[PDB]
Amino acid sequence: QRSLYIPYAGPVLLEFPLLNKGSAFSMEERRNFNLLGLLPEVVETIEEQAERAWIQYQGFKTEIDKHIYLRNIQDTNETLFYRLVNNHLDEMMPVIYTPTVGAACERFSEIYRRSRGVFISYQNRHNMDDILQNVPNHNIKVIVVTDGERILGLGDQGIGGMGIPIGKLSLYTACGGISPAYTLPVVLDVGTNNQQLLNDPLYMGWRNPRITDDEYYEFVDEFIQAVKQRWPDVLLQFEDFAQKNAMPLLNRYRNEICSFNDDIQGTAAVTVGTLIAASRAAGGQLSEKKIVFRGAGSAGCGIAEMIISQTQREGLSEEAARQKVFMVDRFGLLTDKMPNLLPFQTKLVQKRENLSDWDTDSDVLSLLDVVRNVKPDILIGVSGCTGLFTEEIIREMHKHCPRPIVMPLSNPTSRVEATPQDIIAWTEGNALVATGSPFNPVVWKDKIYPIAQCNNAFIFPGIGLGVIASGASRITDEMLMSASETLAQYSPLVLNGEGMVLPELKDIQKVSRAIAFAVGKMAQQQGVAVKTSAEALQQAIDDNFWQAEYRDYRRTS
Repeated sequence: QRSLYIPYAGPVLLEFPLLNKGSAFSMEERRNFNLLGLLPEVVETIEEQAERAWIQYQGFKTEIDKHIYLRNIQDTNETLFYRLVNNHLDEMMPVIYTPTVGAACERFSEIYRRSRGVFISYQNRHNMDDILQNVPNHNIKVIVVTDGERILGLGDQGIGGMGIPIGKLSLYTACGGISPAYTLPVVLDVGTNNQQLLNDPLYMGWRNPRITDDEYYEFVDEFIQAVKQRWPDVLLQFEDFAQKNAMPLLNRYRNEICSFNDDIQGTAAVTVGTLIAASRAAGGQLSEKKIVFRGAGSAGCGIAEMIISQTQREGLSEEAARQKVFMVDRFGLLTDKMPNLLPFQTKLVQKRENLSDWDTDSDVLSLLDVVRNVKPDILIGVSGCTGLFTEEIIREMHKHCPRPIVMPLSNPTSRVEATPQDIIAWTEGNALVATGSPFNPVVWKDKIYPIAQCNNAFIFPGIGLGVIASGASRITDEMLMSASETLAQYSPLVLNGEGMVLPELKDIQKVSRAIAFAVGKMAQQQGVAVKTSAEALQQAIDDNFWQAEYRDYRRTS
């Protein structure tokens, strides 16, 4: 790798976190960049720096303190921060990101030390070009943007949303190899309806309720246009917007700028990937299985739609695929004759003629009565109501299905329709379990059963690395499906015949690189990236994969 040419020197250099090498600056670099005497004499390696940093990390006693310490290192030496993270991925990922980052966002205005990222408030709405011009990076390739309205089970956190993009981009870098020189976290501050923040004397954001719908969509459009002018090929990822906004924005912009929404699209993809692999481990394939959803909101229907696309890819007709899926809201079941259904749920309603077979009747047909009459292979929970997967509901399902697949996906752990410990009991260790939130490996009869988590970090970093390596101009449904299918190929339970359904975090870089290949190939096949040989695309993936090592520096004027 060639030298990097850099204008900064002296204490400015030591204080520029992307470029600072601290004690690893060589003797020659210390001479050329006017650093002699500003540092202790010792020249150390990054691995020696990361080892001191790990010793420091271990002296902190709470999660939030570990989080602050990691952000402090990130703000001192970015390469060192990534080296340390790579050495302790399992321990730190939950400190960098969910669930600890949520606490950080709640308390943003109290724990604030310094600024990272770009803040675009309503008052700045006519100067977004000037703001983007203030970013010093020569090139930006991935932006994560939030308005902070819906943070992971905490609601509206106003400008404190910033911690989400920052954490998310650290995962792009650590998991997908996107260089931290090419990422940019952005918060849109259009107000907050959290009255406790509006009333917090320490609040650092715009002290105003959220702007109106018309005001909002004009403001976001100025933002999208400003981002396009400066970085036309950027990948823009939307994160933690309100449900009323998340889908419309995705539809409006997914063909105008290369973009996706991880909460909608990434969550569907990792879940479908898990379902593919689970079904193969239970014997057979997802197209064979019958499926009931508890939770028929926008999120449940979006995941259902992707399962249906996938089972079509496995051999079924659309009619057949949709017939194998049953969606349950508060009331018993979505069917024909149900009044006042919004367009997306209509697509999934059951027709009563197919239900002439059923033993019960009613306007309202309970979940226990749906489970009874379908006899599913897969039960999925997305509603968020606790205990709904009652012992009777589980046994009735195990009463016909030998190797049940059950997935309480509801977040956080408090809102799960059943715990892993419960359902593994109620199925005598026959069930396959994957969760939305992390659980510890379950103990049962001296036997240990690890519980896989449908973590989005299995999907988005590969997506980003694929986009950038192929130069893809948009992110198609088919590119997302290729990510799900590729992820399933790395299932340890299927590969070795034993383990979790999803792969271990030790392998997340390997998975991301494979996903990137598939996503890139799909893009080229669909005509949203230039065609190249498979060997060339692989080489691009390798050339774009940043690892935590220092570059050599040369000084310019």
